[PDB]
Amino acid sequence: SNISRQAYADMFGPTVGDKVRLADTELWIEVEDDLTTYGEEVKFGGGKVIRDGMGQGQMLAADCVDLVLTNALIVDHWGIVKADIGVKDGRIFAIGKAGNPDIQPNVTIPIGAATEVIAAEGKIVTAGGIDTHIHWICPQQAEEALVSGVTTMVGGGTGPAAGTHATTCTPGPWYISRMLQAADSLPVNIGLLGKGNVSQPDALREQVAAGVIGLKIHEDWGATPAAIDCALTVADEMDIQVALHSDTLNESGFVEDTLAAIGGRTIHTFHTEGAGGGHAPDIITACAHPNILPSSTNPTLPYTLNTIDEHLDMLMVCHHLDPDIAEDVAFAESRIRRETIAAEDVLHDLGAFSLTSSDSQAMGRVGEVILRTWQVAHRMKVQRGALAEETGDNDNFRVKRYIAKYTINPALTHGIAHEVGSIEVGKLADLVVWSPAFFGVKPATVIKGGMIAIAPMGDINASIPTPQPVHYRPMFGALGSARHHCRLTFLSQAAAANGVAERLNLRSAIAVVKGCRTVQKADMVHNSLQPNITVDAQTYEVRVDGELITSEPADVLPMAQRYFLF
Amino acid sequence: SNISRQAYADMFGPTVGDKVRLADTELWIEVEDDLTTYGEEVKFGGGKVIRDGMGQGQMLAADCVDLVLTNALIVDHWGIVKADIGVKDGRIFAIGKAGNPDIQPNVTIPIGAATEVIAAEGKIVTAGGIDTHIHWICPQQAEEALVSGVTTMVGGGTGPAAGTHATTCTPGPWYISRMLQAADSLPVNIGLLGKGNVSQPDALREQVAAGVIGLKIHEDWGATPAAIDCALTVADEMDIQVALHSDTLNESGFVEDTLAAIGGRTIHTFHTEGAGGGHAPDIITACAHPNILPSSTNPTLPYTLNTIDEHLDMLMVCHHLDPDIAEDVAFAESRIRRETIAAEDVLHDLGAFSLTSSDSQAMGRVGEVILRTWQVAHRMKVQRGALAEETGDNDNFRVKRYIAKYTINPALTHGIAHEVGSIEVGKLADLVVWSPAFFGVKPATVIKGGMIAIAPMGDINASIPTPQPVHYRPMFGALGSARHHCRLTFLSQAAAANGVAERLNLRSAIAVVKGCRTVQKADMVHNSLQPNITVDAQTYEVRVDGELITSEPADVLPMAQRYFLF
Amino acid sequence: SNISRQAYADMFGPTVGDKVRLADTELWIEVEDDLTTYGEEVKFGGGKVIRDGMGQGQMLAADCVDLVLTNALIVDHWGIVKADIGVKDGRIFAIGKAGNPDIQPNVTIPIGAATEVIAAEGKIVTAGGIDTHIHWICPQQAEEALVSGVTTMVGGGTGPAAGTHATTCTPGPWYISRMLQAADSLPVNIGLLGKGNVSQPDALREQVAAGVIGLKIHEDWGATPAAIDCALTVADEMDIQVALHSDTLNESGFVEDTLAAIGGRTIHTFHTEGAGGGHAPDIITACAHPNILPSSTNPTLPYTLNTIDEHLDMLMVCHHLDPDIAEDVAFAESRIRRETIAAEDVLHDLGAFSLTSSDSQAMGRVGEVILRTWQVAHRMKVQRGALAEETGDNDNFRVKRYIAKYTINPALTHGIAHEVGSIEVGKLADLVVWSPAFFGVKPATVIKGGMIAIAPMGDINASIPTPQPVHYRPMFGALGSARHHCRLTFLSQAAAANGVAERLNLRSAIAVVKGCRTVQKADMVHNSLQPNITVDAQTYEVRVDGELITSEPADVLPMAQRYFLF
Amino acid sequence: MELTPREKDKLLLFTAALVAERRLARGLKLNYPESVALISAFIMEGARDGKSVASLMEEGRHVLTREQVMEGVPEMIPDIQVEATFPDGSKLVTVHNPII
Amino acid sequence: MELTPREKDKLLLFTAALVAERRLARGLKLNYPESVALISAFIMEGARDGKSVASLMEEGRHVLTREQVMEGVPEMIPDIQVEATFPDGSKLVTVHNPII
Amino acid sequence: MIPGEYHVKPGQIALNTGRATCRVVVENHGDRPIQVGSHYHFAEVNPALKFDRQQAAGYRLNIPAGTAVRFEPGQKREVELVAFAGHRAVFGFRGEVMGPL
Ligand code: NI
Ligand code: NI
Ligand code: NI
Ligand code: NI
Ligand code: NI
Ligand code: NI
Repeated sequence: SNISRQAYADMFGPTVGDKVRLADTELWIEVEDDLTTYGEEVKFGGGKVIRDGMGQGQMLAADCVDLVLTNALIVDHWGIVKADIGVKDGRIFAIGKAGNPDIQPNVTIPIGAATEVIAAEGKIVTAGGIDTHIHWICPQQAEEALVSGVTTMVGGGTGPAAGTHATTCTPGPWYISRMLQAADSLPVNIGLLGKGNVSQPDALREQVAAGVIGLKIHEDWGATPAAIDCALTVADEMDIQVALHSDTLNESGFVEDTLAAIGGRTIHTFHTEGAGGGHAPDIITACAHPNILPSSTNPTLPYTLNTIDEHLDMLMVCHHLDPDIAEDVAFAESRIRRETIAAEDVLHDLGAFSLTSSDSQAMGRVGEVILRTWQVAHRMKVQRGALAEETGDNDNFRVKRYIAKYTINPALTHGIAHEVGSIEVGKLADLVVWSPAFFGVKPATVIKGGMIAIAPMGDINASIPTPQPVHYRPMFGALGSARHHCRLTFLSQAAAANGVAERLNLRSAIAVVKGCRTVQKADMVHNSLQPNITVDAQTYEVRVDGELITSEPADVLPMAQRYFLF
Repeated sequence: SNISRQAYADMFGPTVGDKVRLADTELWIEVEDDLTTYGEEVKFGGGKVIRDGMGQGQMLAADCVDLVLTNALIVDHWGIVKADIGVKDGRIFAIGKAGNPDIQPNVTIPIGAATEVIAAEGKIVTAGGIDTHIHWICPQQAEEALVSGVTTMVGGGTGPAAGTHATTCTPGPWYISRMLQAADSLPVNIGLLGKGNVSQPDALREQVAAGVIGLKIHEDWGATPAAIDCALTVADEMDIQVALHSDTLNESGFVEDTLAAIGGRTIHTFHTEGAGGGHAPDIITACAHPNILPSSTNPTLPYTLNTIDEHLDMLMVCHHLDPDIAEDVAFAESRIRRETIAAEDVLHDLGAFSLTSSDSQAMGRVGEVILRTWQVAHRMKVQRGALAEETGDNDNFRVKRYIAKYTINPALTHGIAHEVGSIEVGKLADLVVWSPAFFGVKPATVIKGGMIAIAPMGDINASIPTPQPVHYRPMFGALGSARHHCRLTFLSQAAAANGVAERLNLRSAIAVVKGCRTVQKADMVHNSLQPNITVDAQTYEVRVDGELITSEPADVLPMAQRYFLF
Repeated sequence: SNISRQAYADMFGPTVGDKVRLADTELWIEVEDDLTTYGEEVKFGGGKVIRDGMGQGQMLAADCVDLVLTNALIVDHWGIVKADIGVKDGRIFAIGKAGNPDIQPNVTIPIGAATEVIAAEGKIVTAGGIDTHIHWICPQQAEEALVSGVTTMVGGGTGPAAGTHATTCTPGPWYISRMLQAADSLPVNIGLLGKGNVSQPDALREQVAAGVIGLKIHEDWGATPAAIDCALTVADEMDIQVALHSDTLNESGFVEDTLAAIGGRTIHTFHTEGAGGGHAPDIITACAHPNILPSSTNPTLPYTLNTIDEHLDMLMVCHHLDPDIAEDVAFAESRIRRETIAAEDVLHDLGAFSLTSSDSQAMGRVGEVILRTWQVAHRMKVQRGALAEETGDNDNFRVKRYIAKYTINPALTHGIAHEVGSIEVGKLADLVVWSPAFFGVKPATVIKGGMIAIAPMGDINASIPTPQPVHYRPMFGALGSARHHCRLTFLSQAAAANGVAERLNLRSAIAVVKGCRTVQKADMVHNSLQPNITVDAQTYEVRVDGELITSEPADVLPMAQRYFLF
Repeated sequence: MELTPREKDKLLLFTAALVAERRLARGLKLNYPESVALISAFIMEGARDGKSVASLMEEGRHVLTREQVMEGVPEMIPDIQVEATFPDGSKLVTVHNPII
Repeated sequence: MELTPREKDKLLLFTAALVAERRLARGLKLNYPESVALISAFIMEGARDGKSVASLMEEGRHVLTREQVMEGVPEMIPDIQVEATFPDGSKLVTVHNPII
Repeated sequence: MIPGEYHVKPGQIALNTGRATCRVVVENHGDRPIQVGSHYHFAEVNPALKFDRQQAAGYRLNIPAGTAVRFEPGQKREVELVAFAGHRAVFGFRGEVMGPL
């Protein structure tokens, strides 16, 4: 028959042309496409469509999907579209029209007796986030990150030890083996980084052969041209990524010397703005190069009224610095600069910075990577208006550019994009369901490997799952063997070949990294700008093509006090 | 010598002729028999009886029990007796007189060096409850159920997904395999139900071969005569049980059509009263048939002042119904009827309804199956007086009739009575110890497979286990490998033969279901009445043999505000 | 150059000659030695020493340590010294000078790329405590004990059952096997005790062959001369330890009869003072013998104003005694004696009592063994002044004498000193890091097998690990497989040979006990006094060489209200 | 006390409500979690007092007004649900559009 | 409410502070854990009110004096740190030598 | 400002376009209510509903997906049907076709 658009949205979620506000921000998305056939939408419930002979077919398990997310509004780097999502064998099967081919038209995702149903009408579905700057200080970080919508965590550490408090390094074969075993207990995909600070290649090769998927070069262990060159040489032969935290003290040289040591080889620069570490005061100029994949850590995102005040002390504790030792404090005002902090936000909006990460418990907030990324997008819309790439009266392009920062780009940078990072067929089904009013803040459902791993859950003894108190609790996908089957432990190609998994008796699924040396700035989705950027040695002013790059500090931010109890 | 009866009770618990009040209800049990030899009771403690050469013997482990529960007051469908209980190899060894044959008379349960002791004098001991209507919405339900005294949970689900919120179905081979693996992490015996709504037999056979012990037919997936017939045909060939939630909408026919589709084949009817689902308004008439094993879900037990008010909204949320969609709300007053709700209580008292269950988080309370069953018995005694079967001035018969509802009858209905369901030799030692003042509300000890799995526990750092705060905490029987050894995962005969346990690498003990097609209404212990029941299409009045069946709503109930903090 | 001593201490911790106060007690330790080379100390952090080519070398993993604890102040039975500690393969590698041999002098502990760093400057490092009197009433005791600084727990039990509430016994092959499996889930080294009360040797041999590392003789199961002799005969042939709780009632004889039954064979006497159990009123005289290894349980340590008042009721609950039964209460004033309670403190100060333990939840506090031991040392310094063995103006000797009570002596007594008990090369790396202000009360870090297992941890989402709320949370060393690799399950030589580990499929590392029959009072470090002690049958007065031994009850104690929230 | 998991869970709701209660007292406009906790706790105490489900479904809509909460908060709470032990056992109270 | 793990963790800090608050009210000299909880909770409420980080770093040093706490307590707390949601998101407040 | 608000553009959606439809007068002859779903094979509904079953063969209700039409006892009403598509194979319901058509 006919139905009004409003009633249609209330029933099946918005359709082509309808706009939706992201949480309490000023960002609006608009449905670009709808893959359904009007009047043939699948809906679950008493007397609804998904029933035997109707929206459910007679096919065997091999011929239908295991899980279907109905009427989902997908927000990914490739589009903002309405569609059903099919999940089979823990992987994304199809993005199309679900139903029963026996009586319905254009069915691409068959529903049968073996099909579970998740109702996503009115919800936004995204890929799980990927944080590539984790300090394994405590195991509790995994739950915190999972609840925020991050499903993959890459970093290093052995626990609350000085080395880990300061750097993302899991030092040596023994600790690497131990952390690989401990990883099976965590509900997120994991990959470890070893200590790359050494001028003897074999010491690095052992670590890669032991299982790390990358090497962290950190100034606390000596970020010298010799160490840097050594790590990159081994990286080039083993196809692993290098993450850099350069020489802030300019002890071995300036940024141009570090860049020279790198010599055009692929490298991921951590907290490229510098507050989290790096040549003072111009490490930010690194984003101008083609071999550099730049990321930001979150405490500086976005620039607000309390940012500076807060940073001065946070620096000390992380890096084991002494507030009484003049030299330990003199490089505070050299590391914390309003000028670069303000510029960073703009550089993200332009696509010069391609990734966002946490820097968990070491000048970073593990549960705020997604949240802060959206706060930057909001503040940039507010201050700079629409991007040159926008089309139509929506913020669709700005949304694709920013979502790519914590999803596909991190995946590409660390050689795991063949497994995760986006909602594309064949990829692991790490999905996150959001109610529009809580987008980026509190997820409705977090799916890992095809099983719900965590979700808000009300009174266990209640007659329904909705009564208070509702708080995040672990689900079946986070339990024992089901967990192992739904998570991945990433290994280096060498470790995989050496039989590390069998020797350590790892229980989870194994994935191998590849393509870490071949990625470059141009490969970063919607974030490939290589600006002609300069930093004034005296004033610290950031300039691109001579024009001053800056922004104003926010007094109030969305996705803040309206959602949190504390 | 001689001892007064009162002092004797204070020391060894009540004996023949003594009566005990069940919690704060009006139900009184009377000790029917005592298997001890007066003056030869075993008691543990400093200077007590169970000591080398005295109440403890010189036999090897193979010749004595592992655990003895001394001076227990057993309440089971077969009797209310005083006796010692012997447990060996995780199973009930004997119900008799424990001690040392060397110096004591009539010892049937030998105590040796290898014997642990649990003092049950003054306590009531019962079999663990069995809930056959679980929606696996969250893993936390298992702890909640265990604390209440339920040791076996049968149902289906994959977590907090729409399909599971509404129905007890673990859809397909992949989800079944995943849930079978996750089950090893839970401290209760578990058996899964698959989605039985399909008209193609092979789609059902795959699920049974994958591991389910039953098939759930639910109207939300289409409870048509075709689907029903299909599920029963496969059930008949694979020896698994079918659980039904019929067509409330009368879309494919009325109750008589569904009954016709069933065609005299064995089937378990869920929430037979109808509020939880089923042909409006007469699904309750199903309890009149010999092939129907009827059960109630708990929110309607017993009929109280707030029952109706509460139900109207609970319905909506569970089944994904729209309060704005007239058709979604019109069938509220058709599903919630004071008339049938009131009759249900009486039908239970008469033995027409044979089981009680929860319907966990989908119009049911997981931790209130036992509690509510006793509340119904109380209210029925209060309103209807003694049952025709009572003998003596006690409620012994009414107690055996009601305890059977959540113990042996559920076990018989699902083909697991050879393993659990009652305190009989050879059965798994799933026992629950209760202090009389907290009977049915808060257990003193919950034993799984011969090991305590959960119990109230005080200050961990205290000098004794009794100081506050005392709350339920997991014990050794709920830990890792000890847990696997003390729980059972029930499989279908086909799954067991196919080597499903070895392929999924399941760690727990395996039990297989059998005898699901041969059980009938007449086999339900103390609950085999097949009444000539009718429901008036207009008035909804329930009549048995023409007489009106009804009851009055309770304003206050026992086992309520006197025991709970919230 | 030159640096003042004060500034030096603030940077690298105290050095030779500097004194440090233990928490808020009156005990002062003085650094006896410093193994560093002034100006060559290793320090970690930005711009610090441990960096490539500097304090970190070019060696492979096999040639450097996995973990280094820098600038630690070691407090062990052998000395109070300043040094770096090297840990390799989960064991203590060396106590010396860490660094890079390439540019630094006297390096004995090489630091390479494979080396993690824990900064211990300003902290006191000790071996993990060992509690040999655990009642396994609940699994939660392990976390409580670990947080206090105890890394090994020896005892028996099956959970909250009467037998375990009263005695440290894991009765028989089945329960022993079950507890051995459950032990893999706990983050502490564990060894079980079986029920030794039987007069048939084979019943004991089975238990030892099943896996216990000792046998508990308890009066609640009959501590008769026959049972005692039987247990010791088997102990002598299987090289396991016997723990005794003698006949308080003097039912089979007096203390001299029990001593006669023992016949000069090695035995560990539990709560030798008697309040926790033993011949009334003179079980304390046992500490005079060479074959007796005496220990105290903690509620009587030290003698304070509320000790007596508290004990009268605690006794009842533990041993299942009846306050109405005169005989059950008459032996209260016979068991609780101010005279022996006061003497115990002095006997510890003199070295007559060699061990301290808890008696967890059965007249003892699991998290207070270390805490109370230091409170006794404090009270003894206050009342008796310096020990005859002290040298210099410090309490160094008294500190070595008391630390040995909960570390090396328990290890020697139970045949596990080859694995744990002290900071010596080749021993398992179970270490505890303490800030001087919280010594003995709240640890800064608890290391098990070379991995941090528990530590105080602040806001998980914070930018650093220090923000509130800070409370103890499990770390990677307490997770799944990493845990198995970092803990030990002690087996008897027979169990190890019988393949018990493989049959039960135990996952943790296995250690075997040996040397239980050969240890004697003279082997107890700094606690080998065999005094000529007597107890007056009427007055209960304790006398050594005729002189009265006594002390005064404390009204206030350190390590109490200044540190605890409740 | 023998507190079951559900009783301990409700202690979390109670404590969350103590937080909101104090903030409202200071005169702040409550946020989302504060509003839900405040109204939920109110209902639990109502059941403890013995009020009926029907009464609470009504009374629960008069705890907080639109001017005592932050912008957008009323729309983020189309309803509030909580169960508690009434004299006649556990029952569910659903309050539709609690903030007006 | 959809409480995340970090929000539930802070409920522990809040409750710990309710304990100290009552004891101080009775006139007791607070101990170590009580002092930390009391001052920490104060700061969280400051952020809720909208006070700046800079203001709180100062105000936090005037919650408890040396005469309201037990001996040695001021020296056991060289600083106090806590994060809370300010109008501009999560921020860290560090109070140096809070007790003087 | 309303967090997550929609800005639905005004208008209407035409459902099941380009498909054969037919109207049928239906009467509930039973004594209990009958509610029929959008995708249910109309020709196989509850036998108490009287209508031309022959005309409703291979058809379903032409109403938005997931909604229903209720028929109280004795109720008579004209409904509009729309033909099944896909393979046009009916399986299930009352088992009257179990195949193509
Ligand atoms: Ni860094
Ligand atoms: Ni970092
Ligand atoms: Ni149902
Ligand atoms: Ni149900
Ligand atoms: Ni004892
Ligand atoms: Ni003991």
